[PDB]
Amino acid sequence: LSPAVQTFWKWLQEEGVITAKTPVKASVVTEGLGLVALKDISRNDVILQVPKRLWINPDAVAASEIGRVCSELKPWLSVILFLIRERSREDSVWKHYFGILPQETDSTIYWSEEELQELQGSQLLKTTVSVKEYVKNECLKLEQEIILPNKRLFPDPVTLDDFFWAFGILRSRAFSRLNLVVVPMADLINHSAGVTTEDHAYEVYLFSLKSPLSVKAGEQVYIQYDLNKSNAELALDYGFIEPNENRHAYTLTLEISESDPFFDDKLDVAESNGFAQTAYFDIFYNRTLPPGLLPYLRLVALGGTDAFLLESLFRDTIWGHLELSVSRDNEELLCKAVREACKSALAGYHTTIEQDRELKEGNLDSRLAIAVGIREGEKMVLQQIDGIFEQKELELDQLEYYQERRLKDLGLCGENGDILENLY
Ligand SMILES: C[S@@+](CC[C@H](N)C(=O)[O-])C[C@H]1O[C@@H](n2cnc3c(N)ncnc32)[C@H](O)[C@@H]1O
Repeated sequence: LSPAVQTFWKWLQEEGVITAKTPVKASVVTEGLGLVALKDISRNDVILQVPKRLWINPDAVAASEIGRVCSELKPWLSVILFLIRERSREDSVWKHYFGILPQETDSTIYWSEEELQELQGSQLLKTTVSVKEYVKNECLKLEQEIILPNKRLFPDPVTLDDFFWAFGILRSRAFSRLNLVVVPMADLINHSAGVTTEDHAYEVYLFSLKSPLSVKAGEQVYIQYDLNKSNAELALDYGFIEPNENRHAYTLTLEISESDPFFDDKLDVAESNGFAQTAYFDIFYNRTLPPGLLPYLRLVALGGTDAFLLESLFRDTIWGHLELSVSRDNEELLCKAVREACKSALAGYHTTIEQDRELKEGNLDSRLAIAVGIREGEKMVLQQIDGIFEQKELELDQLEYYQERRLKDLGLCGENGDILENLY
């Protein structure tokens, strides 16, 4: 199989973790290293368990030499350091484990500059940059506020690579369904679209991993890393994406600009209804628009004419009105805004959707494959969004705005009330 692997398997045997009782062995798979069943495994059948003596979470670090200095650092920042540190120490408990970890994955955080060019204009790139940058800054501070000031605790130098490595290890290996825990044995299980349950991680302590599917002997055991992540999200978190178009999403960022002459009132309406000065709306392919997006768009586009809706008089129905549409100029404005944003965004890519689809038809490198897939999907969402609002522009007169809704109760054709009035 492999040196480090064979050595790693041994290490788990003597640690009492794995035994000749476990129905699975390590194997080289297209997804790297994975867990191949040694015998017909059944649904919900536990395949392996690990002693909390082997975790690597905010509970292992704090109980370590650097626990004191990291006591004030965010949980992840704390674990990254612990990971890097334990990596160096040629005696650490995670010696053989670290020997197995990949130097890299296909997460966009490791992509070269050429590789990233393949994501030109893509939201995924904007996001990966932000995340890389932010992690960078955050990690430098830890070098000058904890790494250097404590040269006793952090011997060997800590390169920016070491950071991204550890950060990567967190994003693609840590289990969040329980925090951030790392489990040497259950770190090898891979992801599959075949698993549609997402009920595997569980501890009795002891981390117990149960196979959500019946895997016949020889086959690989899988799990569902997350039924809710977009492809953009899997691309950055792990090094892969799915062909499932239902994973393509594009998030829109709305906000009530402070320069808005009705900023104070608008923000008041937004917060009274669960929305901040800045709100993010994730838009998934083939899914209906997220609730609140339209009403918020209408709020953003409001305008002097319909500003009367911001008066204390409607501070109990204003949101309902926002949901039912304000006025034609309001709707026309917001549609114009969204449509221009889509066109502008779409124009930011360096390939046409046809080109991407043709590319997908050949053999693509894992990273190029991710870029192509991601960018095509984003374009599908950008175009679907734009299509939705294009239609809306056409139906711009089918909506019954505020003024109309207000007169839908005049009772012009009632009784000859004057008769009754002249009766006193
Ligand atoms: C939790 S680790 C899995 C263990 C990994 N296979 C190894 O060799 O150690 C997750 C990483 O494995 C790979 N992986 C897992 N599921 C995959 C899939 N369905 N397709 C491609 N790569 C996958 C990715 O690089 C991902 O970031």
